Amino acid sequence: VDHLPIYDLDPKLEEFKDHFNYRIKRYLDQKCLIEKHEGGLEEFSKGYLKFGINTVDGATIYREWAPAAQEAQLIGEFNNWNGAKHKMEKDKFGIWSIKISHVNGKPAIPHNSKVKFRFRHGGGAWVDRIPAWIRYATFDASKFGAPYDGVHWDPPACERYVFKHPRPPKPDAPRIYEAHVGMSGEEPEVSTYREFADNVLPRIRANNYNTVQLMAIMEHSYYASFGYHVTNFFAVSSRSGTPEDLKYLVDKAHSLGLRVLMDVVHSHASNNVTDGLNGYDVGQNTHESYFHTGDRGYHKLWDSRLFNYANWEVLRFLLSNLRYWMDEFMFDGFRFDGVTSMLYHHHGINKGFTGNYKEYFSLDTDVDAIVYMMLANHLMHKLLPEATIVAQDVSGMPVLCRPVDEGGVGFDFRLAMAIPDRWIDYLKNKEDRKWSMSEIVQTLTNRRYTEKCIAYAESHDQSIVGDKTIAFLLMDKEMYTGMSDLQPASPTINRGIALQKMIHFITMALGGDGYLNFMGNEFGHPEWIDFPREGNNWSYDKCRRQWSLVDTDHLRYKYMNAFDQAMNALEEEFSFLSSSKQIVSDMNEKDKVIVFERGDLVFVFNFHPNKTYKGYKVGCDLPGKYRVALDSDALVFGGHGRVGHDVDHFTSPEGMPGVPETNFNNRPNSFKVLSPPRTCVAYYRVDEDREE
Ligand SMILES: OC[C@H]1O[C@H](O[C@H]2[C@H](O)[C@@H](O)[C@@H](O[C@H]3[C@H](O)[C@@H](O)[C@@H](O[C@H]4[C@H](O)[C@@H](O)[C@@H](O[C@H]5[C@H](O)[C@@H](O)[C@@H](O)O[C@@H]5CO)O[C@@H]4CO)O[C@@H]3CO)O[C@@H]2CO)[C@H](O)[C@@H](O)[C@@H]1O
Ligand SMILES: OC[C@H]1O[C@@H](O)[C@H](O)[C@@H](O)[C@@H]1O
Ligand SMILES: OC[C@H]1O[C@@H](O)[C@H](O)[C@@H](O)[C@@H]1O
Repeated sequence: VDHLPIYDLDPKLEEFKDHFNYRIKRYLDQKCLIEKHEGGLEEFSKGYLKFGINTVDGATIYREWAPAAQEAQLIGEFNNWNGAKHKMEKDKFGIWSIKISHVNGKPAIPHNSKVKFRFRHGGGAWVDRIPAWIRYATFDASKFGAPYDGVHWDPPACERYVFKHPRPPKPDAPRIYEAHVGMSGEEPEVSTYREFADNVLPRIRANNYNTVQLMAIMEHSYYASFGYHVTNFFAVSSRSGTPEDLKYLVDKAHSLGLRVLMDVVHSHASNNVTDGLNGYDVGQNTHESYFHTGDRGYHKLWDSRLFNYANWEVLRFLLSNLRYWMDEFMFDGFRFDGVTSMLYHHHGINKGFTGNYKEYFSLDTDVDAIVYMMLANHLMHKLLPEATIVAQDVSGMPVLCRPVDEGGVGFDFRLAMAIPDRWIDYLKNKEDRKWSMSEIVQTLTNRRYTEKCIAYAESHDQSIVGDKTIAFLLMDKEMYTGMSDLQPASPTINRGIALQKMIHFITMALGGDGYLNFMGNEFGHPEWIDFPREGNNWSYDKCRRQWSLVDTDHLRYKYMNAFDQAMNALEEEFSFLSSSKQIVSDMNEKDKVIVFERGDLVFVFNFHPNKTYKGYKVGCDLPGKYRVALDSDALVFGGHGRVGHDVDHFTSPEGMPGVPETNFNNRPNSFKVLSPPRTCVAYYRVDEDREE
């Protein structure tokens, strides 16, 4: 009776038909109910025009869901923090409301003034909270541990940002520049949305990225959380600027041809009771709360309150949050962070995913959370058909990244989160000689090909666990004095620069259907990321980006950046990230050489410390004439210039089409190359005919 298009793609799935039937029934029932009673998902997600503070027909309306409160008032600067004349009334659903008429022809609550939701739980003292739907919240940055104020953000026309540029088209493959605004300046301080837009966005575009993953936008009280512990879900993080400054940022990005994705954190809320959503739990039943209660509401998770995703008002909140970011700020999509935590009641904490599908589909699978994400993905692709929604999920759950209507969760891409640990282990523990070519290839190629992933050698992940950059692992403190272009570099610096290029490149080429690079790592930025904390004396010295290093001409950082720039350009030209054509023809363990085919390019990697292989035979698909497409040993990338960019490499027949016995490394043709130690070279077939 029931068959799902996902079963066609992966046979092992139908073994869990009972689990999927329930999941789909739950999703369809909830959608059906939203459609009948709320006008469908698109209309249901317009919640921010109804909750929080909105201006209508010459009046101001403020709504706040708080079923547990018995009395409620709006307090603020506008009424001198006395709500005796701004008492709200409760409807049958525990939604509090008030209509405040304009005073002197102008809105009763001035733009940029402070407000709080005032309520009492049971005959005692008033409790004052920042509205759940507030759009801006500020704090005195001079004071340590300073509480936030809810700010009514409703600029006059002359101070409302006006979008001047359209959204770029969906790229064939995302080349993502992962970024954090506060730490994006060279100065030891919290940097701004405007500085980022004006000084960093052009760097991103000059490097041929097509997407920015913008982290730490949703308001968070704890700077060192990297945005992961959200307090005010509708508020643009105020330490870096206003909501209008962020609108300027997204628009500037679009003008450079860059798509912008935002980090969406719906896996939890901060447990910060004085500033955030968690202040709305006063001990009621979960049905009248954002969150589960008892163990279910936290599971011993640090700084975390867990959503009851089955709650109607919780769905309205989160789904509207998504529309808010897309509509108001022109984002081109999102990354849902903490998806591993949402998918399972054990949040995958000490798991442990060997590949037994029972680990994915059992009573531990969170249906409430999955239904939410399906509704979210259906919504988002309807609001913006060209949207890209990335899941951050370490578990690698099947059909996470298949269309909702096929029976999947609806995400476009997963992150290949296992990749960096390979390079990290190798760089810490295994001598160059002991590096396995097959083990590298396995890490990169072991993925699901029915779904798309974004590959990266390193990101903000490794930073939050306190790991060192690939560059510093390679070169350490030598980088501070050994990066001069004026004098020849030491063997170990030469070594690091080459491997940095090779690691990034093979990860891009073999790693997946998209690429990601964290701010600074494109040019092998030294040191590491460390937020101001008591243990570093509140120093910003490692909470910044040293742009000077890549900008100064007498240093060698430029060479890694130029290579990163060219690596991305190569992908723009040849489109190999969007190609299913992937063939690893040679994994030479003795010589330390990897050879593979991705798209129309032939890649040769020599990880050997010293040996130059001359006349190295490499398999290829089409016969003809081959030239250097991209070569890491080029002088422009700080190489030795040993490989010739103009030299022809003609092909030899090797058996016949489709007969694996006669073929060379399973390939129907072959050609020869020069391969110096620690180089990576891609090759393309010169088009003949063409001209002439
Ligand atoms: O069908 C007749 C009905 O139609 C209209 O109601 C519809 C609403 O307009 C529509 O929004 C939707 O209702 C949602 C509701 O918006 C949402 O808030 C949620 O309601 C929850 C509350 O969130 C929750 O706090 C709790 O509320 C009460 C509880 O009912 C009561 O038992 C007691 O304990 O106090 C609590 C707090 O004060 O539970 C409710 C109900 O689960 O979910 C609703 C959907 O179930 O759909 C409505 C139906 O179409 C009209 O507005 C209404 O006047 C008509 O009677
Ligand atoms: O919540 C209860 C449901 O959980 C799902 O994970 C299971 O697949 C169903 O069999 C079960 O009825
Ligand atoms: O509890 C809310 C508090 O907000 C603060 O900004 C004010 O100093 C107090 O007047 C008020 O009591």
